[PDB]
Amino acid sequence: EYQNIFTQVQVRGPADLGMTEDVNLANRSGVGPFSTLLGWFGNAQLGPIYLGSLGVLSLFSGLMWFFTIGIWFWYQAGWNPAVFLRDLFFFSLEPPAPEYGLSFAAPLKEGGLWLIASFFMFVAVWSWWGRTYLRAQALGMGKHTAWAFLSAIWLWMVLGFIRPILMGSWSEAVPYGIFSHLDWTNNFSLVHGNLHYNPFHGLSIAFLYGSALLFAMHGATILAVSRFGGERELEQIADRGTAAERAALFWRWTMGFNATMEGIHRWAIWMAVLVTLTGGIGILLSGTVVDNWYVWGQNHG
Amino acid sequence: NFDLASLAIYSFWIFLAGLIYYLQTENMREGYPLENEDGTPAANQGPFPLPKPKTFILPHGRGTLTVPGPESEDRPIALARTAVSEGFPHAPTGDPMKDGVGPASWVARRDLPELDGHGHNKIKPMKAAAGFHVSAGKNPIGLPVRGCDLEIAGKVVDIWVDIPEQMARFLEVELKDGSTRLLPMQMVKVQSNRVHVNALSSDLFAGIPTIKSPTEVTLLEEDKICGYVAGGLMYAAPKRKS
Amino acid sequence: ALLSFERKYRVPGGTLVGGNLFDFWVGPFYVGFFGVATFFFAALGIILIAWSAVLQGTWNPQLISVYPPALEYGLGGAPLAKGGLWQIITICATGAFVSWALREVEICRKLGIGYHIPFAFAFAILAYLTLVLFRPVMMGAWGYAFPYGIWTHLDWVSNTGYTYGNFHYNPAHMIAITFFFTNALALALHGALVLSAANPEKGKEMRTPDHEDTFFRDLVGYSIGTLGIHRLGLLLSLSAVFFSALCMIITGTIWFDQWVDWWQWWVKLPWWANIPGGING
Ligand code: BCL
Ligand code: BCL
Ligand code: BCL
Ligand code: BCL
Ligand SMILES: CC[C@H]1c2cc3[nH]c4c(c3C)C(=O)[C@H](C(=O)OC)c4c3nc(cc4[nH]c(cc(n2)[C@@H]1C)c(C(C)=O)c4C)[C@@H](C)[C@@H]3CCC(=O)OC/C=C(\C)CCC[C@H](C)CCC[C@H](C)CCCC(C)C
Ligand SMILES: CC[C@H]1c2cc3[nH]c4c(c3C)C(=O)[C@H](C(=O)OC)c4c3nc(cc4[nH]c(cc(n2)[C@@H]1C)c(C(C)=O)c4C)[C@@H](C)[C@@H]3CCC(=O)OC/C=C(\C)CCC[C@H](C)CCC[C@H](C)CCCC(C)C
Ligand SMILES: COC1=C(OC)C(=O)C(C/C=C(\C)CC/C=C(\C)CC/C=C(\C)CC/C=C(\C)CC/C=C(\C)CC/C=C(\C)CC/C=C(/C)CC/C=C(/C)CC/C=C(\C)CCC=C(C)C)=C(C)C1=O
Ligand SMILES: COC(C)(C)C(=O)C/C=C(\C)CC/C=C(\C)CC/C=C(\C)CCCC/C(C)=C/CC[C@H](C)CC/C=C(\C)CCC=C(C)C
Ligand SMILES: CCCCCCCC/C=C/CCCCCCCC(=O)OC[C@@H](O)COP(=O)(O)O
Ligand SMILES: CCCCCCCC/C=C\CCCCCCCC(=O)OC[C@@H](O)COP(=O)(O)O
Ligand SMILES: CCCCCCCC/C=C\CCCCCCCC(=O)OC[C@H](O)CO
Ligand SMILES: CCCCCCCCCCCC[N+](C)(C)[O-]
Ligand SMILES: CCCCCCCCCCCC[N+](C)(C)[O-]
Ligand SMILES: CCCCCCCCCCCCCCC
Ligand SMILES: [Fe+3]
Repeated sequence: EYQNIFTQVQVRGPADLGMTEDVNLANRSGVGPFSTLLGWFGNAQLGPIYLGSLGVLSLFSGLMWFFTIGIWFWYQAGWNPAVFLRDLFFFSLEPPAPEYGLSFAAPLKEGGLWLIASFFMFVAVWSWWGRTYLRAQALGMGKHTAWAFLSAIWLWMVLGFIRPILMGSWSEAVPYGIFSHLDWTNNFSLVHGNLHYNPFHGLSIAFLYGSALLFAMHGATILAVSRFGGERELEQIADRGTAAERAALFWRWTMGFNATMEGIHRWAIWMAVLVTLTGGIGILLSGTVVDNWYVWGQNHG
Repeated sequence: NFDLASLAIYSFWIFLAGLIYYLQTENMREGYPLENEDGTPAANQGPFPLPKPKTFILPHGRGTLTVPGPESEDRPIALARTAVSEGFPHAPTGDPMKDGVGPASWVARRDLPELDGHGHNKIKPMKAAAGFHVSAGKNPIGLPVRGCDLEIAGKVVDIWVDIPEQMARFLEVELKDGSTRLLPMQMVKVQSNRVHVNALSSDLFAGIPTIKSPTEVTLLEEDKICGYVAGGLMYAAPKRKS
Repeated sequence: ALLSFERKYRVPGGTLVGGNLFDFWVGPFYVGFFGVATFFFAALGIILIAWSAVLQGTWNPQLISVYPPALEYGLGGAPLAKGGLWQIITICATGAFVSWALREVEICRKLGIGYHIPFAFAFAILAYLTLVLFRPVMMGAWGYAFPYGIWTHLDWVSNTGYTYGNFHYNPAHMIAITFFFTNALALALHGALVLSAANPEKGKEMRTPDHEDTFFRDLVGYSIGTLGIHRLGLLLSLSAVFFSALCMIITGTIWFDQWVDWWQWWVKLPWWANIPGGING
């Protein structure tokens, strides 16, 4: 049988320029090339892209963040390209040492560069957030994407900003390095008495695992009913077809209850969003309220 | 004992219980209330209440949908009870492929085509879609179509394409009598020398429901077509060779 | 009780074993032969866990813990209370999981749908068997498997991981984590996109899929499409579990050092091992 994991016959046509709605068409790029390689798995069309003020601002600060880290890595490499390549995963831009508290007066080589990099990252992410709101509004859509993005932003905000502020020093924040931020993560668990025993960490794991469970279930389900047009989910919401009915009956007969075509996407959005929402709470409470999760756990069983 | 972390984790569980209650009732907007196998409302409807109605305003002047609402199959269902108790299969009384029951079921969707964002038919034959062409893989046009009995049933004359998605959805197949049928892309194997259709024997191709316009297919028609072809996996397996 | 549209689907047939003997429903639940098999393995495994809890001395769920045999038992059988309950429960768990998947195949057949779902469930079964069967056998002992307890199996994760330093450094583990993270990101995006189209701004009609493609092209310059996103969701979640199983099957079998050592090959390659100054010089 055919499994519909890869397209059998690609078809190509004139590039789709998109819905207009209230989009300022001046800020839309031209259309890029089609990708036959991408066309085996999904759509082949590249672009156009919308680039307005927030997009340009986000890309700019974004690159500045990147360049600040990169220049520091070249400095740590004594400007030697071979030492650069050899030690790329080991370089790290660290926050100011605990002595500088929340002061912005740390010398560049001593954490000043970290604050400058973090400023750029902060502008890039928040202007990108505004962009996901405005791109939806210009098309008349709900704001679910911007809201879901706030949950990811929440954990990032807690890690780099809110928790270090509530702790009293930038030194509690996460360094910019491949291996060094892994070491940070492992040290964080040791210092706080084993994050496995932080109940919000356990919840976060349930939702992370549950996200893979749910997308496997839903991706497989839609593919299983694509022989009835099941992936055309919007029209199946408006006018239920046999794809939606078989999809629902598979799960009712299997586990005794089921979703609707619209409702499974509410299950999906909450499953994913709860990962970083509970995660952020669990990190926020570590060191501010609870110093040792295992010992706290022992008196709350 | 009652510290802030404790208050937060208790507060979250209360939140999560409310969220699950919301999520479950949101997922009751279709198919409920539950029915007995005679079609009358069941006594035990579960511990969750029906959600209050919500309205969608459909694009292109197609009206509104309010769910939940009084629902109906809007089609005859050719099945008979096989037991006095609940829980047993209902057996087809007739030809289940022709009667569209079981895995050959279809839903009385709107007899209108799905439209794209611009109000145009979403799915069109390639011969009516300017610019469209096979860009990779075996082009099936002109290839012979073979059923599960290894007999040829016709040849591919066109590809029906999802315009916004740039995706082949149906093969249009000409039968020995000159009429054509649509075959779902997901149900065929495009080979180098032929298209092989495992779900149907060659003589069941003519039973595929026909469309009432040569250049468009309605949602009702897609459901009848796809349900017929999928039901061949159970109901044509006698004629499926080895 | 039936969904309002359910009756036309409740036909006979599709079973792999036993014909019409188990071709019936209990409430919403389809049974089938593998429904019966699932029940048998589940009931027996739950009885065994009750027995184990009696032997343990507590009925608090947060303390029950069925441990596997001591390492000294190698791959041999063990007495019930010295690892044998763990062994029989693993047989029942395996039986129930596989029966569950074969029941799903019967449901797919009765409904005329693809077999994707039990195919995807099998990856989770594979991962479970990697931890309780494949890796213990390759290492020589059932005691390398994890215990069945709510908190003890977390301690096992922690002990196993720190045996090799920071498990973070396991490169198959990095790949697996990257898929798990990307999968939750893709799931949030996909749920938000559909809901934002079906529930648009106040005062607006329902959007079309064309609006979904346009939103994502405007946002990032590419739209994978409606079929593509479900293909991707399945691939991401399956790949995450696949590299999960990979990162454990090779740990303690063909790799025994601290995982950070695996990256010290790139560090001390002879044409730049000796350049001083930076991190590795
Ligand atoms: C996968 C790699 C590791 C591992 C690492 C971790 C870590 C780390 C954590 C967990 C956590 C949990 N793990 Mg574990 N876990 C493993 C293997 C398992 C197996 C198994 C048979 O393979 C099971 C059943 C569980 C079950 C569980 C839950 C108690 C809990 C939340 C999971 C969740 O929501 O997932 C997603 C699934 C769903 C959302 C769907 C619902 C699944 C339900 C909740 C399963 C409950 C099973 C029940 C407790 C036991 C059987 C009941 C029978 C009647 C006997 N783990 C292996 C050994 N697991 C977290 C926790 O809070 O632990 C206390 C946690 O922090
Ligand atoms: C030794 C290590 C410790 C440990 C220490 C920690 C710490 C410390 C943390 C976690 C966290 C998490 N851990 Mg833990 N963890 C351990 C063991 C485990 C085990 C296990 C098998 O035992 C599992 C399954 C997990 C799983 C998880 C996740 C559920 C959770 C991260 C959510 C997430 O998506 O973050 C990934 C997502 C983000 C960080 C958000 C990113 C959002 C921003 C906006 C993105 C900006 C992108 C930027 C612009 C660059 C873009 C590039 C562009 C593409 C061009 N941990 C042990 C006990 N874990 C986190 C948590 O929430 O804990 C409660 C956390 O902080
Ligand atoms: C959650 C608890 C810990 C944590 C624990 C872990 C663990 C454990 C692992 C990672 C891994 C990764 N983490 Mg981390 N990570 C945390 C917070 C962050 C933040 C942040 C904004 O706070 C960022 C940007 C990252 C970024 C990254 C990537 C380098 C990598 C893959 C992530 C992924 O799947 O993205 C999903 C997003 C996408 C697929 C979109 C595209 C994203 C691109 C690839 C990310 C670019 C980031 C950066 C600019 C890259 C420099 C690359 C070259 C080296 C020059 N982490 C916190 C502090 N993270 C994994 C890894 O491979 O580490 C080596 C890994 O094993
Ligand atoms: C201190 C601990 C160590 C560490 C040591 C380990 C070890 C050791 C292992 C992992 C493994 C994993 N780690 Mg690690 N890991 C650490 C830090 C992290 C961090 C982080 C943010 O720092 C992250 C994101 C991860 C991420 C992960 C995943 C890649 C993986 C867990 C998923 C999995 O295998 O599912 C697989 C899924 C399953 C096994 C579920 C099977 C379910 C079955 C088929 C059905 C169950 C049904 C149930 C019984 C019935 C329910 C009935 C209902 C109740 C009705 N680790 C630190 C450094 N990690 C594990 C792994 O890869 O395993 C292969 C593993 O063993
Ligand atoms: C609900 C929880 C999950 C989640 C959700 C989520 N993330 C989101 C969203 C949502 C709902 C968005 O809407 C938003 C988005 O736009 O997604 C497409 C976002 C997004 N999540 C991202 C990443 C991300 N999310 C993560 C996590 C998660 N996000 C959770 C699992 C992670 C991690 C660590 O797990 C990462 C890394 C981005 C893809 C995007 C946010 C975009 C953003 O903020 O951009 C600002 C920064 C820039 C514009 C800089 C870009 C350039 C770089 C400096 C590189 C330059 C390289 C070089 C100069 C050029 C090379 C060229 C050659 C290759 C040709
Ligand atoms: C492969 C991608 C992800 C995935 C996919 C997936 N899981 C699936 C499916 C799919 C596609 C199903 O179709 C199936 C299902 O029906 O879901 C509703 C299933 C499912 N995934 C489940 C759980 C689950 N999946 C998980 C993971 C994931 N599943 C992957 C990340 C996890 C974890 C820890 O990450 C869990 C907990 C179930 C809800 C369900 C399988 C139900 C099943 O097999 O039921 C038959 C068994 C019983 C009714 C009971 C058996 C009892 C045993 C005899 C005794 C107890 C043994 C056990 C070892 C004790 C463990 C103690 C713990 C504290 C360690
Ligand atoms: C687009 O599409 C989509 C949908 O749809 C539109 C969907 O819905 C879904 C589905 C997704 C959701 C509903 C979202 C929510 C789901 C999650 C968040 C995933 C997490 C799931 C859970 C936590 C729930 C998991 C619970 C399970 C596994 C089920 C509970 C467990 C049981 C009750 C098992 C019991 C069933 C068994 C054992 C099988 C057999 C049943 C029996 C009753 C056995 C009995 C045996 C007997 C011998 C009975 C004997 C009786 C006799 C003989 C009667 C004789 C008769 C006479 C009168 C003669 C998806 C993915 C989707 O993408
Ligand atoms: C040739 O090379 C050149 C020079 C071109 C390069 O540029 C090469 C570039 C590189 C090699 C880049 C390498 C980049 C990395 C390795 C990135 C790795 C980054 C991570 C793994 C991220 C770790 C986590 C980062 C976190 C948690 C950041 C938190 C940010 C804060 C939330 C923001 C808080 C804001 C502050 C402190 C500033 C306050 C100012 C305000 C206005 C609020
Ligand atoms: C003190 C600790 C609490 C957490 C701190 C703040 C963290 C920020 C997180 C935000 C909430 C998580 C996202 C909400 C769920 C996903 C979105 C959703 O489903 O609801 C949005 C929906 O209506 C549509 O929006 P509109 O179109 O505007 O109606
Ligand atoms: C029976 C169980 C009762 C438990 C105790 C009471 C409830 C506990 C406390 C709080 C739970 C709050 C859950 C709120 C869920 C989110 C609701 C919401 O977001 O509604 C608006 C939303 O639709 C708009 O979405 P769109 O229509 O897509 O724009
Ligand atoms: C000018 C050209 C620049 C090209 C730059 C390419 C950047 C690609 C980045 C992410 C793609 C992955 C997105 C995965 C998430 C998709 C969520 C979803 O549901 O999308 C459905 C579909 O797109 C609508 O129906
Ligand atoms: C929105 C879907 C709801 C999924 C619920 C998942 C329940 C997992 C419970 C994990 C328990 C963690 N902890 C530490 C509080 O015990
Ligand atoms: C932690 C995730 C599990 C959520 C449990 C959802 C319970 C739904 C059961 C509702 C019963 C539906 N029914 C059969 C009465 O129609
Ligand atoms: C957290 C585990 C979820 C288990 C849900 C059990 C299945 C739903 C119950 C069905 C009962 C049907 C009675 C009314 C029709
Ligand atoms: Fe979907």
